[PDB]
Amino acid sequence: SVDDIKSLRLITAIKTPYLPDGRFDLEAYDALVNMQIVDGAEGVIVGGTTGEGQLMSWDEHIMLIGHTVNCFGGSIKVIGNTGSNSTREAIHATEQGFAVGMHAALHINPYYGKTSLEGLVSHFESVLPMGPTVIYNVPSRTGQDIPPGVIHTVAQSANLAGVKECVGNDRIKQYTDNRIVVWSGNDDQCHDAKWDYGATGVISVTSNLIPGLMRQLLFKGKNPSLNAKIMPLVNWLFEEPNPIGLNTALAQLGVVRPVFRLPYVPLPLAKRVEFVNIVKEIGRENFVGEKDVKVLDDDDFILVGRY
Amino acid sequence: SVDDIKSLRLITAIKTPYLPDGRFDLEAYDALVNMQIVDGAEGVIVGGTTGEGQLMSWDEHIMLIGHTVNCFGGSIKVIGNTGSNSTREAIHATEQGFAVGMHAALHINPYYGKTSLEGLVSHFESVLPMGPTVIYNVPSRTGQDIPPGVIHTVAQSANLAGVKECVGNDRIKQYTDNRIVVWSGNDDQCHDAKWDYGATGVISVTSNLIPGLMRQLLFKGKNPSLNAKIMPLVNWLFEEPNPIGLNTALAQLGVVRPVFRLPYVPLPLAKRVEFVNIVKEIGRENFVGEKDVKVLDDDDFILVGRY
Amino acid sequence: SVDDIKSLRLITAIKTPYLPDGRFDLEAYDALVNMQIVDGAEGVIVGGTTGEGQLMSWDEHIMLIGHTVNCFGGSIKVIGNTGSNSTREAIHATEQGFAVGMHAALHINPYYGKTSLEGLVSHFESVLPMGPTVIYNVPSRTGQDIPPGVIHTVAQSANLAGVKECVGNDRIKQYTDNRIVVWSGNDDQCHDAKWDYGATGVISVTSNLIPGLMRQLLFKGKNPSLNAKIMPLVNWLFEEPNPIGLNTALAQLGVVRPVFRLPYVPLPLAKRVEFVNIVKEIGRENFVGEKDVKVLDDDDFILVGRY
Amino acid sequence: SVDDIKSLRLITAIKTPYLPDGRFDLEAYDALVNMQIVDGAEGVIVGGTTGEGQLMSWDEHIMLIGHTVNCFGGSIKVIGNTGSNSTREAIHATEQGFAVGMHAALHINPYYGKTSLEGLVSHFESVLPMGPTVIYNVPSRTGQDIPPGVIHTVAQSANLAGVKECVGNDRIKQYTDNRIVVWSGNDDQCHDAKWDYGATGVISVTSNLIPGLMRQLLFKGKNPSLNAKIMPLVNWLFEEPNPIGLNTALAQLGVVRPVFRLPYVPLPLAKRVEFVNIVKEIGRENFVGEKDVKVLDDDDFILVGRY
Ligand SMILES: [Br-]
Ligand SMILES: [Br-]
Ligand SMILES: [Br-]
Ligand SMILES: [Br-]
Ligand SMILES: [Br-]
Ligand SMILES: [Br-]
Ligand SMILES: [Br-]
Ligand SMILES: [Br-]
Ligand SMILES: [Cl-]
Ligand SMILES: [Cl-]
Ligand SMILES: [Cl-]
Ligand SMILES: [Cl-]
Ligand SMILES: [Cl-]
Repeated sequence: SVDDIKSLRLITAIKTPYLPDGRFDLEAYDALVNMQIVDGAEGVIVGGTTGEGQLMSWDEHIMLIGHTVNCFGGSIKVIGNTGSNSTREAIHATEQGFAVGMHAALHINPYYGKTSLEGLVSHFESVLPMGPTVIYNVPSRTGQDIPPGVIHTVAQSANLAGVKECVGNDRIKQYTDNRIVVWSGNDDQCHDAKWDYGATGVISVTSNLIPGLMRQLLFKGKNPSLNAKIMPLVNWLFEEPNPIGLNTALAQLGVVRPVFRLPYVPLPLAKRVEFVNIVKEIGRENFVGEKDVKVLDDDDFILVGRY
Repeated sequence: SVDDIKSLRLITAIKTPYLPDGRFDLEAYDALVNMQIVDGAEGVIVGGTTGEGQLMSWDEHIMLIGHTVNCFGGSIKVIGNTGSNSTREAIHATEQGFAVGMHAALHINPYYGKTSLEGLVSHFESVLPMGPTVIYNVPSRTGQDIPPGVIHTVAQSANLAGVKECVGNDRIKQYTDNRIVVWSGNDDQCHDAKWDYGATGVISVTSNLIPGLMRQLLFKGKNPSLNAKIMPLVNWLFEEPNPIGLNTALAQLGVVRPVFRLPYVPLPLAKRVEFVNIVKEIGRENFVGEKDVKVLDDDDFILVGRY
Repeated sequence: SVDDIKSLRLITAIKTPYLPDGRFDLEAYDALVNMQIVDGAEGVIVGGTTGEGQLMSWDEHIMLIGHTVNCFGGSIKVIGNTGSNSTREAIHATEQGFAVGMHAALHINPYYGKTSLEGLVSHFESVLPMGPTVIYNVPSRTGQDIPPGVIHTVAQSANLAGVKECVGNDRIKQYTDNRIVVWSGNDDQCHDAKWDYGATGVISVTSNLIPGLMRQLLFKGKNPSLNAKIMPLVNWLFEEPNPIGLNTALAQLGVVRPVFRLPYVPLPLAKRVEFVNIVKEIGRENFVGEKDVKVLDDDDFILVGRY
Repeated sequence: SVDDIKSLRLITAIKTPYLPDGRFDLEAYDALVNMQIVDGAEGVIVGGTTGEGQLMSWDEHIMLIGHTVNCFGGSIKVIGNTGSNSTREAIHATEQGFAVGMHAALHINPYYGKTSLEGLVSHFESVLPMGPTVIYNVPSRTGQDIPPGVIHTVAQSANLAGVKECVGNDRIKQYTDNRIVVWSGNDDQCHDAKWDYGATGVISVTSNLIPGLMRQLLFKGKNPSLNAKIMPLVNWLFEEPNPIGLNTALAQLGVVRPVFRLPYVPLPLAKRVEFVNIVKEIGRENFVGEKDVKVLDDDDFILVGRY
């Protein structure tokens, strides 16, 4: 149901952990989703940008979606990132994603191979009939800012749940004033988006590391001292493009193996020493996992190009 | 060999024509490549941005690369667009592309799922050893500008042929002053890139339509009036994201079927009328094909989502 | 659990129904699985020989498996047919199959590209660790009778549930006397198999049509007259290779569309007239669906090659 | 043309060699094909049963086809095994194969998921329009003997080059007496097929090892003692299902790496010792490669399940 999605506040763009040979680490993955559920995350994006969907083959991706529904579908909402810059792929991945039982679809606009505003309408209308859909706007990554007019055109579909919006709180307000549910895509803006700009919540990267704190941040009420306290973490996580920092942090925490699928590559030593201090400053207990945080040696990391 | 690639002036990023069901129209494609050859185009990019590589499955792409080499490899240089935002795909497509006898690879930086500068080097160094390589910078599309420092780092490989640069002529000059071969990726800039900024040539969209005229611009010396003559065609070609304009124009010229793979959608009626006038002004004899240019009506066009 | 699969008695090799363009018709499929549940079937093979697994791409197949698990997993055992003549495919299909929550895998011996008995052991040991496994012997189709020595060798794995045996009741006896669970894969034999030869049950084609009668046959005691009654149906079902008859019969009953993926093709008119009389003799009320059975015209059937 | 294929007398079903990680070893492959050309083989089957087409993903397969055409097409006829038990795959693989320039297609009848005789005609008629076709009958592997009637039905197409026939010389004679070109697919029968039953040639496994000797058997009249001389090699090659013996023999000769894709596993030590004697008796100079034949130890062999 659409309204079940519209009412979600904390959705995690869950990271996809790997085995040393590059394959998904499903044991680690399950542990990750369990810690999300425990600390009150209400949804997960499967193979989003943070989940490195762009580096998956489709059978892996659909497997991971079906897996998450199968294991956790009764505790958390499952949102498959089945979007693509290719309409054919979007169509195919969306209908199969829904068939294995995902609750909603995340659809970005075609990136790289940008299309016209007419083309966008055609693209979204190809997948909107399939079920609850969250449209995903991230111009910094795609090359194209989806204008409000396009969002209003396709909002005629009952199946539009809302927008994962990344251009900023000004855009969110443009939408939330006009009866369109929005989740902030930026962790450094999402407190204000929720409390001041009418966002329903966040689709979050940082909730991978501190789900409990991100829950407190969105559920209880305004709280700038909590927002300020997590900000040094948030900044560290985005000095290089996401999910490079997240990947690096989760491995320092022991919850995932220090394995990267290329083109991503871990943060250097100096940055890794820094994270240890950010953890110490915020308190290890707020971070996922139980293991003492490590700095890790350069030689600990495994980069995979062929898998 | 790298020097054979370094000397090419006119490279056409060839359009990929479709059958009504959405499969490749090899009959129309073959005729397109021959018309490139007749008018002195020196190389082709297979499945580039213009060629809609982004919408192809890999079997189809490798097929088209091998087809092009088999039928035309003796008369024209074949450069497979085997780049990707995924290193695994880039590695895999590039070695398979070379195995079927392509002459060079075009490699963009990872788009959408952007990586760090360190990751860029890792990405590029995974494929440079395989053969002659052209690195492709188009930050409008990718969201990441490849810094000259990165280009200079990877230029330690003897397999770097040069750069398809899209940021502008001033960037081109930064490279050409420093021993780096550059092809302009901007038709509205390529005349001046060649004569004022040290560029070796162009990797062209517009040459799909007027290959003879583009050749003249790079081969004969500064010609401000020929350059001014093509400008209205170029401006038309890029009013919407390439290859929408090109796809539309080739259908109007009757050299391809009016079949579009989504998310692309033809230019509207008014622009199509405009194109008939543009052809008139420049002269029909300068455009590919023999058939009278048509406006085409809306319902002539076939939009393919499932293929 | 392995013991759970071992205690299954009535398992249906469910047919895979299609839409006019050759894609899976999930609406029809869901209704077929429900009718199996209502008349007591305890498990289903998904994409078996009868389910035309041979004609699926793996994305489609894992989708179907995950769909069946998601919709029916709590009411019925889902056995994914993840075997292949390629160990790589078998490995990959099986692990993905279990990850989306299938209860067991069906594993044939490599067919067409036959391997040595040693190769057979290597192949089965590649997949047995992954979960509960039914080994499928059908030398009339594979070209290779799996010898009991091989079965006894691989039976060292705690994950071997049993054998889907197609050679005959005397083979079955060899196994059941020696503590190996067996399901007959021959409908014309399965009654004797279960009552006289120790078979735990059947993996059935005919239950697709008359699940209630197949249940009665296997559950309520030795019944020579009931067995004799179904035999005209069973014989008709296998005049041409299965599932040609079943596909035809289900269309005639109106429970699936008259759509065939090639290389399969429907039974001719005279045979379809014959099916109407078999239905009248057994009684329409014993067959899946509510609609009057039809002969159907030759022109009703759609044959799909490209999908 | 079709006639160009019909006059071919010695065709090799070339082995596909692998690198330690399971990928194609194009360097070894190129040496194998070169050796075939040197000793007068006039065509190759690419990815046949002997070439382990059944273990290949389609992209590496079309790659290998396109590679063989690009590198050797001027010197040898390239026949892609694009046949399948799935008509969709057969259609798809065949046209893509011809697109990259293969000279003919090898087409088997659907194995394992066997179809009706009407089904077979449908299946073959989907691919016969694409290019010169060789129909492949080997019921010991398919479970279905293609009857003469089906061949005569499909022979109405001018694109039927002929039949690769494995059932025996008597079958060959029913065809050759009725204007249909045949290649024997049995090395132990091919001498007599040619000289006594009107076969045009062989499509050979054994020519992978001793191409010159096979040439002599087929181009130089009856020679029962040359024929008897090769027979112990042929018997050794087929004691376990082909290509297990050939893969083993080629490793021993050092012209390929001792690498197997599962389910295939090498012949045991005793047979390897036996091969060394077979080589001594026939004479090393007749076999491919210059290196001294080795026994090889169990330890040397690499079995790949995941690639
Ligand atoms: Br590790
Ligand atoms: Br462009
Ligand atoms: Br058309
Ligand atoms: Br009962
Ligand atoms: Br229908
Ligand atoms: Br009735
Ligand atoms: Br080796
Ligand atoms: Br020797
Ligand atoms: Cl953004
Ligand atoms: Cl600049
Ligand atoms: Cl059997
Ligand atoms: Cl027996
Ligand atoms: Cl045979």
